Amino acid sequence: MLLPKRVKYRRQHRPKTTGRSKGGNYVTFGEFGLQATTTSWITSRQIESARIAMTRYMKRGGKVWIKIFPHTPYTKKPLEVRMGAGKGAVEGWIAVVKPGRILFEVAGVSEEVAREALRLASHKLPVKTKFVKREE
Amino acid sequence: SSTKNGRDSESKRLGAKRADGQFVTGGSILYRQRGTKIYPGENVGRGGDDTLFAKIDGVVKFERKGRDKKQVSVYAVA
Amino acid sequence: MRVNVTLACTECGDRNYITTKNKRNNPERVEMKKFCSRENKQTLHRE
RNA sequence: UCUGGUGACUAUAGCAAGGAGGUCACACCUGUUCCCAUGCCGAACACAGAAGUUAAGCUCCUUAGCGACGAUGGUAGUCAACUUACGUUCCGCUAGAGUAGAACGUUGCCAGGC
RNA sequence: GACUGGGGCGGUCGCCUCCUAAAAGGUAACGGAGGCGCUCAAAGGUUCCCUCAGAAUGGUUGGAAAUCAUUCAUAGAGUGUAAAGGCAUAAGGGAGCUUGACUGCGAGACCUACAAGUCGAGCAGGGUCGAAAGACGGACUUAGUGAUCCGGUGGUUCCGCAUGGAAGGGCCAUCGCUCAACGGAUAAAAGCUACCCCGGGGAUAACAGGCUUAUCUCCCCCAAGAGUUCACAUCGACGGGGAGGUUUGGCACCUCGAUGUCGGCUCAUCGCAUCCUGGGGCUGUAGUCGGUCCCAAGGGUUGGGCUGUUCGCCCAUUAAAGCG
RNA sequence: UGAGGGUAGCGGAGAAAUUCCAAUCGAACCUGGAGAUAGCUGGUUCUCUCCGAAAUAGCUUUAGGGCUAGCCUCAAGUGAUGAUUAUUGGAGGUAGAGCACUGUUUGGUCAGACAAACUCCGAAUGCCAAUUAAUUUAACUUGGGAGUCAGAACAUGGGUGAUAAGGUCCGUGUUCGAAAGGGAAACAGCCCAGACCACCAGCUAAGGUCCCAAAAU
Ligand SMILES: [Mg+2]
Ligand SMILES: [Mg+2]
Repeated sequence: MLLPKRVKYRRQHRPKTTGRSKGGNYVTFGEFGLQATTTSWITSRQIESARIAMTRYMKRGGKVWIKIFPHTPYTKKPLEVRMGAGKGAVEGWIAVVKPGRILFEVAGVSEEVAREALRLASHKLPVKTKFVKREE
Repeated sequence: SSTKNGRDSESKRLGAKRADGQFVTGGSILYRQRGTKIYPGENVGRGGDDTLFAKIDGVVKFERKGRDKKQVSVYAVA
Repeated sequence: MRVNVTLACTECGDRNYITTKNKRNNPERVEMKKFCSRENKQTLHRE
């Protein structure tokens, strides 16, 4: 469960989601990556589920680096309430991606093993990804 | 539930009152500010509450002097 | 306690200033001297 | 030009390692007889001055490692226009931040003695 | 008393600084986050000098942060009190003398519906520190507060109802407020109405229509695993994608000179996401029975006890006792 | 149960229900003060000509009301002070980008990331000016008379809600409000375009060319 220890403010505005990625476009540690091509929030439960899926098919014979972290919290009010009179408590934590940003990296495993190992994690993430190797 | 918030001070109109190049008179207010964002120069007097104003009547210039510091001068003949 | 007082000149009997003092830090009467109106001089002042 | 005072352009002047020099001067340095000085101390600020030395300071020179300065070219944005509902597209202006090349070991004013 | 995503209940009402505020000023919500209703006789004026946090090394080890010295520091401390802008020009840190925490003013401008608020060079009267030029009418800056009327106190070169005095009024100087609902109705104020009555409004609620789909009902993708081995007979974790518009809701657009509200009788009628019957495909289907999934709306779909019942639970059947 | 009588509206009577007192009783009926009062509803009668708004701010025992300011109108007076680009100067910290600071953060001082209340930096536009040139025709001052203080969709920067609503609350622009006409099958707000009246003439915009239905099977 990925969350920061302390944040300076608990209720923040919603992040902007149009354009193209600021930075973090290239594989820099590993050898094979998973860059998204559509913009969405990812809410830190769907990274616990796409990390373990990569871990099992690799037989723990390589390393896994996740390159995103949910910094921004998002709110919600309970069911059957009227509008206004405040702003709701923190439900969970989101992280914004934009098309180009590498999500996951692998290293220490073959190519034809890792290509069928990243497909088991893109079906638990909302965005449409593809399989990018290192800059040569 | 409730909110503990709201509750703001209204405003204090706080910026440049005259512009670079025009004839200001003998007591015109040239800047309102907190602290000294822009220093007093020559023929310009820094007032109390730091609102710098002109002394002799002439043109104004906003001119730079340091790395990150600025000053306001007033020159006589127009 | 901080209670405002009202000064008075001695050679001429007329109140002409106001101040505030702290009753703990100065229990005794304040004895400054300031400009007066009737004499154009600076005599004493005392509550 | 070459030394010192003294303001300006104000890291392209800086910071750090090396190397050279000294009656012309600036310093370093010895002193408490007094004006003057420590909330402890001639260390300092004063004050007296045959002598003692370039060692550090300041002064000159070179090496671009650090800081500062920085194009052209392209991208991100975006005022206007035209379709459009798509985490939009195409066309016309302007033009960033980062990054490469590079400039760079200061350019000058005025009185006083060489 | 008013605001109020109907009213009530809870909350809040004025001033100060930041953010949303869209690179000038301005700018809303029951949007996000903090303070204020004071304190200083030196923490004010002026003059002369000093520069900080921490880090690291050493020693009565007071962890090197009690105190003690050296380096390194670029502002990472401090500035009465919140936060923003600002400054080692110091606006920060220590000493001596000191009352400018002055009387009469004020060209100009900022700001603003009005009332108010803010900055002010310079000119005179008296002073203070400094050798002098000069600086000083409160505090590094902005919050620390409240119209009028009425009464109290000190002054006065002003009137004083025939004349002389007086009681009274006048101007100048100060005092009485959680009037805090803070531009303050009055010196003085709480409830009930289903016994209710007039003026209004779909400007504003309850029922139904409408938009939306978090909830609700079904449908699906990836697949770890349960099933002797065996992901897919069957079940489908952790996560992702939609359709329907029946539930509980959100918005207040239509109707307050009437849209008047639950279940069962009477009589219908339509949808397919099919309970029965008709035709197939897999099956962990031997045979009888079953389980799932696809095409299929032609007809059919019981009689009672208990509840106002919606759901529901039970009794006897039946080919079946379908959901909207 | 008949007959004759008594109690009267701040009042009578009540085996008690706000029950009855001339078809009406949480306080009867009739004339008078009285044409009570109403910030709330309905209504308000002849014709042409010119200009033509607002639904916002501040305070309110205020929130569907009022007063001043804003926007329109008629008359007087000063008389280029109004607008638009071009060149020029300057104030300021958004979008973007970057971690030098304040917090966040993954893998071994090095590599990478995040930010409404972070900034070594920082546009495009906007804003204030010069009294400089070019095209245009407004603008301030004093006085007479009202209106308005319920705004709506669409586009584009953001808040709140669920990157929900034809939701609600602010900034800038347009149309409806107060606007007919052609188009979108029908449809105040979308796209083209502003009707002085007449004509059985002409060229075009948005959109269209088989037929209904004008124009290319
Ligand atoms: Mg004035
Ligand atoms: Mg005024």
